[PDB]
Amino acid sequence: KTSRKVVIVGTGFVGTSIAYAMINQGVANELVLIDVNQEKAEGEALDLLDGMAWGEKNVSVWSGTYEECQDANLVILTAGVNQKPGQTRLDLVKTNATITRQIVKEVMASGFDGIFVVASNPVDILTYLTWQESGLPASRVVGTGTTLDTTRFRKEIALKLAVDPRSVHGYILGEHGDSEVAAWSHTTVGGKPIMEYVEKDHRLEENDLTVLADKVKNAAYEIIDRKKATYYGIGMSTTRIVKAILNNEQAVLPVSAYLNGEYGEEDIFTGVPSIVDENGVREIIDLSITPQEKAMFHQSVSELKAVLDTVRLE
Amino acid sequence: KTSRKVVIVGTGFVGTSIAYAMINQGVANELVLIDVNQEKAEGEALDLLDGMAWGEKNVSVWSGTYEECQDANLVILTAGVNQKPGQTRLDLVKTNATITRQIVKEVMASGFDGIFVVASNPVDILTYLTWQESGLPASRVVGTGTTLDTTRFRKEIALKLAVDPRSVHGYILGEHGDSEVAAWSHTTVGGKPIMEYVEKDHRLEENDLTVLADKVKNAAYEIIDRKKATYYGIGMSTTRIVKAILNNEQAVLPVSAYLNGEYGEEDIFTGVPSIVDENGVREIIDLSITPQEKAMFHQSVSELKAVLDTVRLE
Amino acid sequence: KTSRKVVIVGTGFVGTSIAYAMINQGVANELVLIDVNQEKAEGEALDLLDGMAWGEKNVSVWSGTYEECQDANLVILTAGVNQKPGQTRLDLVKTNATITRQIVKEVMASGFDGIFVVASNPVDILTYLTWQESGLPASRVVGTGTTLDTTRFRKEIALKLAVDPRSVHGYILGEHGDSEVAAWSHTTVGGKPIMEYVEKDHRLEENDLTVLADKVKNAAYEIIDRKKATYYGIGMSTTRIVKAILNNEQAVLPVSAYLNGEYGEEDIFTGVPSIVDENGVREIIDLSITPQEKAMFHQSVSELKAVLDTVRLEHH
Amino acid sequence: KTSRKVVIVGTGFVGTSIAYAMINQGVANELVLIDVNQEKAEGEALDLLDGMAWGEKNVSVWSGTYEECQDANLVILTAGVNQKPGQTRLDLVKTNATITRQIVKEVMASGFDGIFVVASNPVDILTYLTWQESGLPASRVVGTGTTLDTTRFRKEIALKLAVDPRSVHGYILGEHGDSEVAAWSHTTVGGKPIMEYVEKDHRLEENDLTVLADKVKNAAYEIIDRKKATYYGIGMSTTRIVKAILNNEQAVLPVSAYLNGEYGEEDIFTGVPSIVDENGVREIIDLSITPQEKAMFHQSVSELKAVLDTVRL
Ligand SMILES: NC(=O)c1ccc[n+]([C@@H]2O[C@H](COP(=O)([O-])OP(=O)(O)OC[C@H]3O[C@@H](n4cnc5c(N)ncnc54)[C@H](O)[C@@H]3O)[C@@H](O)[C@H]2O)c1
Ligand SMILES: NC(=O)c1ccc[n+]([C@@H]2O[C@H](COP(=O)([O-])OP(=O)(O)OC[C@H]3O[C@@H](n4cnc5c(N)ncnc54)[C@H](O)[C@@H]3O)[C@@H](O)[C@H]2O)c1
Ligand SMILES: NC(=O)c1ccc[n+]([C@@H]2O[C@H](COP(=O)([O-])OP(=O)(O)OC[C@H]3O[C@@H](n4cnc5c(N)ncnc54)[C@H](O)[C@@H]3O)[C@@H](O)[C@H]2O)c1
Ligand SMILES: NC(=O)c1ccc[n+]([C@@H]2O[C@H](COP(=O)([O-])OP(=O)(O)OC[C@H]3O[C@@H](n4cnc5c(N)ncnc54)[C@H](O)[C@@H]3O)[C@@H](O)[C@H]2O)c1
Ligand SMILES: O=P(O)(O)OC[C@H]1O[C@](O)(COP(=O)(O)O)[C@@H](O)[C@@H]1O
Ligand SMILES: O=P(O)(O)OC[C@H]1O[C@](O)(COP(=O)(O)O)[C@@H](O)[C@@H]1O
Repeated sequence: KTSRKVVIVGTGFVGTSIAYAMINQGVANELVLIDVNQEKAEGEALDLLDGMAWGEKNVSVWSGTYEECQDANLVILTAGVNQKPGQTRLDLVKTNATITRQIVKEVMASGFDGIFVVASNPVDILTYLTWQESGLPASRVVGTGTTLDTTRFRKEIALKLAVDPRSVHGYILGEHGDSEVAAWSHTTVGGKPIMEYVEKDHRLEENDLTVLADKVKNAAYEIIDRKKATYYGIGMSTTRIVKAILNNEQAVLPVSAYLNGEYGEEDIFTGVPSIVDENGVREIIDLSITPQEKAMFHQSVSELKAVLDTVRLE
Repeated sequence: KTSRKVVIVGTGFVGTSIAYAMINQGVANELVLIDVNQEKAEGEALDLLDGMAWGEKNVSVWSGTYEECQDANLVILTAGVNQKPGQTRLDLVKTNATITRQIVKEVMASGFDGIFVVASNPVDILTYLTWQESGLPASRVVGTGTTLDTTRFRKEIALKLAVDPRSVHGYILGEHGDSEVAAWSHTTVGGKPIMEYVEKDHRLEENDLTVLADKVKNAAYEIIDRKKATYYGIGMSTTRIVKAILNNEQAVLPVSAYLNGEYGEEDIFTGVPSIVDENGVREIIDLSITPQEKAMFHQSVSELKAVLDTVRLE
Repeated sequence: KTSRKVVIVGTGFVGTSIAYAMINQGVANELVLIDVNQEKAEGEALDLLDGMAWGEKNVSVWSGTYEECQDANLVILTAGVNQKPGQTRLDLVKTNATITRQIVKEVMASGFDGIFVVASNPVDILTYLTWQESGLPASRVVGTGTTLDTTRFRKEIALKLAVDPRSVHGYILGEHGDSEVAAWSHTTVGGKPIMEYVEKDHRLEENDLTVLADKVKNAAYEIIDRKKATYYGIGMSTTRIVKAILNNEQAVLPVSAYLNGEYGEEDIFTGVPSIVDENGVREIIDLSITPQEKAMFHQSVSELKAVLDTVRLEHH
Repeated sequence: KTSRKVVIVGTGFVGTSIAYAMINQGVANELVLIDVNQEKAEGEALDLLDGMAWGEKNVSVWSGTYEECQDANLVILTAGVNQKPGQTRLDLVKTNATITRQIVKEVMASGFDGIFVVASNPVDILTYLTWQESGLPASRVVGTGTTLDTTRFRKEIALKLAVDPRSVHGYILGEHGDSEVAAWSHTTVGGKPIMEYVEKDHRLEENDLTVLADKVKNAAYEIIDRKKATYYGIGMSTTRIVKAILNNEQAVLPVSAYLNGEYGEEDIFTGVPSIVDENGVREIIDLSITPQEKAMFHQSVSELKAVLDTVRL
């Protein structure tokens, strides 16, 4: 059986946007949608499958139970809940941590033995929990890490220099948030590193690097303020990841990888460039970032760890 | 200037789903988003452009004014209001008509000299008003017609026979509704006419054809019932039309075409197999459908004419 | 493992054209090239893999031994020899029959448990021998049948009507050659039967149908006369077949399928619309063609068996 | 008219491979094939169009005369000859130069007012001649430059590191040959510079970079040694360039761009990372390469000028 089967848990804005991006790109052969709200999951499957005759790939789409994970190649997790009046932000994390653990159990219980792709927030945390609960090797639990932040980073640079975003090569490291690292020292465009555009070409200036960096950090806020939520950007990032896994591409993507000394941190999943293939994450690419960039990464991972301890299971 | 520029007026579920489908399939090089709610339009443009680095094509996306329609290749109309508890189904058509008319006036005033793709409902009626208001040749105003019902029709057959939806060839003719015609006499799979499957192989029973036809007729209700609305099917159908035009494909699509005697009807836009190229609709394929199928088609157009008469400009 | 690996045996115009079509379409993830001419196979793999950085997919391409077939999903056969003076046109069929047969032996020896796609001519004949030698279910030995004739057929109709080839839906049935059947009774465009175009639309006339059917039958001669050989057309047909199998599309293609009564014939592989999936050919779609089209089909199959009996192995 | 028309002059292994790549990748809507041997051009048009029903896109393909260039968006030149017995390499260049100059004149005489993509070797030399003859802005004459050497350069690295070739980001600069520069200083994988792999991770040794550079420098010979000629690699490289122009991508490709100070050279077309859009080459990206690399680059551009001045108009 060469048929590729992907299960998407959670049929909200994110799950359905991922599914649609996958169908239009023709990435998988079978998409199973799972959601506590069975009617919603069915309504989505119906709608997503309607236009297939006009598509470039013949993808099967249907709503189902966890039994379907038994022979799935990979399971994408996006299921979660909203902020409820009467609960703190941490309360919410423990809630999504509980939900993610419940799902991970049902999935494993079906005899699933593929690869996990964690997209629900907070990704780094839930990725770590999925790892513990699943009992699977770290490399087979892939979080979305900083793929969205990285694509936004490239978008901003492309807009500034008027170049194809696919021609920008740089990354956003760490955990998504105020402490994410915009690794300018390791960002290039056509072979020319950003700091060369600055120092030697004088095409950009330090201030620009700061402005661009902030835009990435504030991207979710600007979007959420205008359309209530963000999901298209993440839909494409997740599909990119699934693509690299299913096609054993051995491509580099800044996903959530289990660190074991790289960047000077260990025992946590965070966003860093990594080689992705059919077995998950093969290895991390340890960039020799500047002391300022690394101190910012350390800080980023520190905050990550604080929260992780507040929910982590022994 | 080979860059293909498409403008999408209306940034709701339909317009953004068409945009997303286009981006992921890699159709068009420039997508301009326009909406009376300008903030929503920007939120969508920001979110839609965010993942372009992870895409298979470089598409520029941004929110703008009607002045962008000047050098645009084609404008997709999706704007309009939706049935509210406090109004009539005819009041709705009247409002959407007014909205579409005003929009077409702005577009034309921009200097736009391309092709119109009408996706907002009621499509056939609105397609007609866009034609009347633009002053353009009927072939330059292409409505989605029955592309959605047709891909739904093919889906149902695909599930029934366990074949590829794209390996099914037949159409839903006329106006979408309990009036639409399921052209069974001209539907084949792998060269075999449906009626051949019925009157020789006997794999299908007459009742099955009635059931499948009805599922196509209730598809939207089945979906709206579960997810408040439908948009993924139309996003793919519209993208298919846009792809055929931009690439001068000369392919057959059941879009809203101006009948001029075909099927025994005239002075009306409705869903029928048509050849689509870079100049819009070149011609209509006039299927020698059974007297029963034609009776239904006539009833579908009569209903269409009735409502239209209460809105026609002149 | 989700990595799709395909082996192409024989790196001539056809085999390399298929490889190039696959790379540019991004059909498989691993592409192994095998040829008796060791050096040629490597040279090809080198040139083919060279441009992968500018490709839309990351395909691994390399030349190897039949060992690679152990874990391959599909093995495409395109190996054979040309006409040798003093040799009969039938002697050649026997020669290629023993060549593909020997190859199938090597492949099965490696542990291969995938699907075969036979492209070397005569396709229906070699498909049969691969089935016999391989000892695999008929459904897992897929010959290109009339996919090439069918695509040419659609091209001619598309040219004549100024329509997208992908918008033409008809088939060429039987064995490629002087007896192939232009199944005009079951050919449509926009849902309209060609006969409706003729009889009711007066868009086409019976004479056109004859001229077009001959253009299909004489296509190879026409091209060979200008560029010595044909390979792009078949390259694209084989890739389509490959695409449908790996993706379990359940698509209809006129591949070489084992008949068991369909069309009134049995016990031979021949070109007919069939449902293709990840397990090869699932079932045949038996078209109720006219008696004239069926008489010609029967004729086509009869000549197929005549030659088949002069090379067929004793048992499967 | 949104239909994109491409004319390919020369229907040999290169021209036909490019057309096949474009068809399968679904680039362009009309492919016109022109060749002095009008029967061969017809035979290829027939064989190429034959499998369209099975394609991902609907591409029209036909053989024609230069009149087809009038409303063409892009014209690709692959026409040329190969060596013979006692024919100097300068003889080959001189004739392919006369052939290319004739062709361009025919194309321009047709009313053509689009972009030229020069894939016939010596590309840099012929690109310059095409530029001189046409009278079109230097930016509307795009040669394949080092796109092929660059994709080979990425392949070797990819093989060496076991990563996706599309994840490697480095370039070969100058003119193809023993003069070509393997700019290691500005090559990265996953954002990590090659020299970081050497100097810090130690995963790569100085020597390693030499072998690779040479595997790339000798790539052609190695292929011509086993299959008589090369075309699949150039077929894809050219399709990439064509796709970047037609879709106004603003992508960076090491095409043949008119230097005008960059890298310290001027009045010459050579391979350097440039930004490509619907108007051709918009600008060159002047990498700050190491003195060695720039010396090697200078060497390369110097040899090019020598030979150019012989057939230069
Ligand atoms: N990483 C990023 O860049 C990024 C960007 C945007 C959103 N997100 C995350 O995406 C997540 C999904 O929310 P959304 O935006 O898709 O809208 P959403 O909140 O409606 O999606 C949640 C869905 O999960 C389902 N669900 C909840 N609990 C369940 C359970 N126990 N089992 C099965 N299904 C259950 C709900 O019914 C709901 O449909 C959010 O938590 C958000 O933080 C991440
Ligand atoms: N043809 C089909 O098969 C099909 C299927 C489903 C829906 N539709 C139609 O497509 C249309 C899309 O709307 P929707 O479904 O996304 O609901 P929606 O509320 O999500 O989108 C409606 C958008 O139209 C915009 N709009 C309203 N008036 C406007 C004006 N005067 N100028 C500019 N923009 C304006 C609104 O701001 C809103 O964002 C609807 O009218 C719907 O009935 C068609
Ligand atoms: N079914 C169709 O529609 C269709 C159309 C065109 C061509 N074809 C067939 O495709 C086949 C391709 O042959 P070609 O055109 O590439 O000629 P070719 O000489 O270019 O390729 C033949 C290759 O087979 C290899 N070979 C021969 N014997 C071998 C063996 N025992 N093991 C491994 N390799 C060996 C040779 O080294 C040679 O490179 C032809 O036989 C032709 O009849 C089929
Ligand atoms: N850039 C690269 O990667 C690369 C690779 C190999 C060869 N080349 C060089 O570029 C050219 C590529 O052609 P090829 O390798 O396919 O060899 P080829 O013989 O297969 O193709 C050459 C074609 O040019 C045509 N031609 C010759 N003179 C012409 C004229 N006056 N008008 C129109 N057409 C004409 C011939 O008919 C022939 O079909 C060769 O001259 C070769 O030296 C470049
Ligand atoms: O810009 P280059 O170096 O020529 O390589 C282009 C490649 O860059 C990419 O954007 C990937 O770059 P990254 O490895 O940084 O993610 C691909 O989409 C594309 O194939
Ligand atoms: O022309 P239709 O009926 O709209 O369907 C178009 C389909 O026809 C195809 O060309 C397949 O035709 P066939 O089933 O006859 O082989 C597909 O490429 C495409 O999805």
